Amino acid sequence: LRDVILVSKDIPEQLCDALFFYTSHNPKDYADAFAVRQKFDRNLQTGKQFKFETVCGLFLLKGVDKITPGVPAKVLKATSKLADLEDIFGVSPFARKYRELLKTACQWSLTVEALDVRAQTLDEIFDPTEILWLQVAAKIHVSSMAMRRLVGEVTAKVMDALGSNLSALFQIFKQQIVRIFQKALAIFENVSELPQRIAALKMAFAKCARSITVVVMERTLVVREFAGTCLASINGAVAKFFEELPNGFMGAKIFTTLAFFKEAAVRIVENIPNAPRGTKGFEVVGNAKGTQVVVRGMRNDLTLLDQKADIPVESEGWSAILGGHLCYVFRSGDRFYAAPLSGNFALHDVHCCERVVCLSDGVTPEINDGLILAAIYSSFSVAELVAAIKKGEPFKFLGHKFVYAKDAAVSFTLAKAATIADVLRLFQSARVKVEDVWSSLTEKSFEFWRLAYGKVRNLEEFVKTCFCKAQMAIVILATVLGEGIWHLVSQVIYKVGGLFTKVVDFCEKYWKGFCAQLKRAKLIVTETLCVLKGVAQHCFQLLLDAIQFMYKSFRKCALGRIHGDLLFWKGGVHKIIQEGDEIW
Amino acid sequence: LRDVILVSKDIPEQLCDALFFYTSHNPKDYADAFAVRQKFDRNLQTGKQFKFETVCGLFLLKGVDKITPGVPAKVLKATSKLADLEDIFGVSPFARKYRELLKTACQWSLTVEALDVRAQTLDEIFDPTEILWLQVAAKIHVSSMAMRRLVGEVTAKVMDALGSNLSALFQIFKQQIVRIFQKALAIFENVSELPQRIAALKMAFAKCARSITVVVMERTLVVREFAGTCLASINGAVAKFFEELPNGFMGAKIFTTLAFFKEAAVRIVENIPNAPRGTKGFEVVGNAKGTQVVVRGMRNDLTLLDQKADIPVESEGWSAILGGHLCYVFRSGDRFYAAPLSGNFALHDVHCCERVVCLSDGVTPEINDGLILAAIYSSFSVAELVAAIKKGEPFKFLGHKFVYAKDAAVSFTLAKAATIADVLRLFQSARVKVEDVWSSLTEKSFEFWRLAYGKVRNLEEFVKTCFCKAQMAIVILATVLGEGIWHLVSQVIYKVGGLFTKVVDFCEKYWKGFCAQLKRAKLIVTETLCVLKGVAQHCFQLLLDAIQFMYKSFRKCALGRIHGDLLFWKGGVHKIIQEGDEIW
Repeated sequence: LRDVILVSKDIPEQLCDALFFYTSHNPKDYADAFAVRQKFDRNLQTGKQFKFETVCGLFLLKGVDKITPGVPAKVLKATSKLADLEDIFGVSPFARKYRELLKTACQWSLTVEALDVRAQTLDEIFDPTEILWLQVAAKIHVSSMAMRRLVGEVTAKVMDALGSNLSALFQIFKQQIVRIFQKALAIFENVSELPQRIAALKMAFAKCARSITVVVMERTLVVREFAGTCLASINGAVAKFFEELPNGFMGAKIFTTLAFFKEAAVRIVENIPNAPRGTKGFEVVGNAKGTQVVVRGMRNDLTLLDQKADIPVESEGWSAILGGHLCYVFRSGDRFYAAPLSGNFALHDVHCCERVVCLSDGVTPEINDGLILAAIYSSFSVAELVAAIKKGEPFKFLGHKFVYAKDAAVSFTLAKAATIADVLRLFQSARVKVEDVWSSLTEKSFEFWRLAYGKVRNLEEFVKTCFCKAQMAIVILATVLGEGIWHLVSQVIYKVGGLFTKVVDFCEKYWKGFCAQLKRAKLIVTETLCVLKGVAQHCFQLLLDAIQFMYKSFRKCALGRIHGDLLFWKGGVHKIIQEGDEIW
Repeated sequence: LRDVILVSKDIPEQLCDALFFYTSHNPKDYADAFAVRQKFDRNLQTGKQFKFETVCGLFLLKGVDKITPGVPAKVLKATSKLADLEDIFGVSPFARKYRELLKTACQWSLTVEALDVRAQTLDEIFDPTEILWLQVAAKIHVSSMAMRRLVGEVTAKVMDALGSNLSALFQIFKQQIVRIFQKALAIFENVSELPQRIAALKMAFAKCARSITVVVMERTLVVREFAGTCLASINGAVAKFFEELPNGFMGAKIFTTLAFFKEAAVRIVENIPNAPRGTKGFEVVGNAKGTQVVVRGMRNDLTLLDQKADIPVESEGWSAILGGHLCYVFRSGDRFYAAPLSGNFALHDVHCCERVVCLSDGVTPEINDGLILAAIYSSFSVAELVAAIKKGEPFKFLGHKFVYAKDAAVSFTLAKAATIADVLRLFQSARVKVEDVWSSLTEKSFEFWRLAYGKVRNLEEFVKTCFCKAQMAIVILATVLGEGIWHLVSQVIYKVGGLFTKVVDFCEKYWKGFCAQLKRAKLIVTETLCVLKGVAQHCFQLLLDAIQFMYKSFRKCALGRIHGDLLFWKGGVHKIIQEGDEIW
């Protein structure tokens, strides 16, 4: 039924507006008004005819660039006027108020004052829906004049989104906003680019049409809705003001009573409860990224370093007073780290921490061997650690700083009553075990030291406690017998009563050159004689005894007894192979 | 052509364990260990072939009910033991430790004490990997034993997840954890249901493998990971402790210093700073649901109401002291709401607010009409609105209470000096406009009052102001003349100097009866007299003149003169339509 009205691609901006202003669409905001109008714009320019719903009823429109004589229907083309269109459709109370505004376009477009006067009084003769339609119009003359109403509207939204905290920043924001909207809307300068700036400004207005949000990114306030648009230079200018601000605690920017971390603004609160008089805390304002955390208690064993660290903030941790500030501190990968705290909210500016331990009685034999144990577990160089212990200066090791002087206001001390286990407790972790591995001889005790010895192939030279010397002595004698001989002695050494006590007591006074001697030991075991041939001083009689009593079995015997392939004779235990020319 | 070992679908648990215990997979936690074992388990009941990586390197296993007699394959029948299992794969340093533990099942499984005693010392003999495999083992006797060390582990995690702040709640928690784990792991009571209790418990300890997380749901502490498992009764027990705590500000649950809202716990901080002495505020702790908000400033014009509302917290708003607490208030759908505030964080326990206005000189004529206008704008029934004013008692309109007395609690009064526009300022919203529509005659004035009159058909009766009275008399005349003949008079009324002031002044002294008489008016126009018959006195001569001046065009005074489609004869103005048995 309904008949298509033809319209020429190439109708002028004012005609297109006039045409469009017949629409009965009601816009909620700039963005949908903008969106609808460019849908309509696109429909005319693409071929097949669509529906227009107008205040005079539905119609149909066909974009027609190929205008040949052809048939005679309802047509439109650049030289048409409001009267032409009235013939097709009828009255539009809008379109008529429109090109009266068009007619008066030589009174109000005359100067900046005239233009603002028209903008501000546009509601006297227009209503909210039409003002948005004008603000989105194709005639630049008209669309750059009403868009002027929007500058203050956006300023108001930005002030609102900022908060009364932040109000001393209102003027810095309003100047930049005015400066950038002036350049964008300039009628009397940069005139060749006016159509570009107005097109760009429509998109910006679309992005800022329903809510404004202010956030902190890289220690500056950012208006999110401006980013990625021609308004972005507003952010840029504000960033320049923030970049010039002084630095402060944990790398924030400081402005009056506020501080700006990477992703959050905080208020600096003075004289906070439950702390030393003088202590400051933080109170996050506005929109702020970070982590809600659980606090397990206060600790004062940590010292805050200047280094920043890119570590995710753990959701569990402790509070601490660091540099006069209530802070969050936590543990991650065997290190201690600190972060700014606001109640239960941790910010992601993370700094390094260390734990300072005073060695009041120097590096004690117990301390020496537990540090070495901590190094072995953690794959830290034992030689490196030992070098640092010899200088007797301060040193850093696995998250701790060791110092000898009484204090630099720091308080965790080791002393002469330090257990090996006391020192291990400092570093106790997934890898660093506190379990006593030294004070008794057992097979897991043997197992630890045998593997350690694999890793640190001269660990005999660096173990200073008697217990650990005793264990390494046993390991060395297990590695000089070889496999097989050991396999057998294994089945007994852990059940020789008071053997370890034997080995400990001799390591206290005859340790020097001891291990060097063991390296030349060859076992030899006969009915009467059980000897470690080549070692004239040593502590394993008890073990040599139990060895030959266990040698009182399997008497198959040509030149002596025989476990399956080790025919122990008065030459020592031997199974051919080896050497180089058939030796005895 | 390689080991494709067979296994019988029924193989009792001890060997099923023993076989699987050849596994080479290192689990990172209980959830992994439980996963891998159950993967394996379901893989045999299939009857499909699959790879089983072990300490003895790669193998492949399948099985299916009653195995037939004779095949060249190694086969583990329903009654096969570890010996025949070492024919096949060989040596597992752990599977033997297992049968070692199984032998001793008579000594360590005798009492509660001996059971606990074997469970704390399983790491003497098994390693962390084997301990978890044991904790996931199929033989109940063993997994049930080994799971006992997990209770204390789960418990420490809960005390961590809780935090020092609620440490006075540790014992409640610990006690329900003990009570619920004892019943789950019980060996000597409820024996028939031990296989199920144990299976259910595995799922539980898989859900708490990893992290524990506390939260607040419905004003009580919840362990997330317990919910949906056999441990859930711990949550239920704790909820029961919470439902019996006193209620307190904005519907919270009070406990010592803290208040538990629906989804957040907070510390109650006393004597906050920017405040009247005695003012309290909140500080959220732990995991807390809510909304970061922007505060535009402090307001003291709101009263807090005692009634909870389920509406989204607006992200922009104000701060306010209600009930001696620092709170958040915000405007939504033309009403005011409050919410608990913690710094910048608003909780979702929204309460209703109102604004209390003292009508210090009663309902004045401007106040009467300003209220009526807001009503129309809001689609609030005028008749209902007008019944309340007549009662002269307090009443609730559009988020506002109106009272008449004077030092009642809060303070935003009206008085005889108040304009219509002062009253609209109170209700000012998207619908409620502060435009001056009454004080003079324009088309926009007329349009409003004509539409208003459409909706309120007797709005002539309720207006109290000379201005609004004058505005409605013109509406009445307009509607009694009709839409043509008014279509003509519309062209000059707005251009008759001084008319509205004459309508206002007349409505000031002769308003009684005037609209009723105006409603029976009939217009008459000839060169001699322009009149409205049946309205003796009236304020419209200066428009009767203007009508007669306009009566000067278009003449074929056939009966009498004509304009598009109408008459004006010596008897009235007419197009001849709706009436009975024709018309004179």
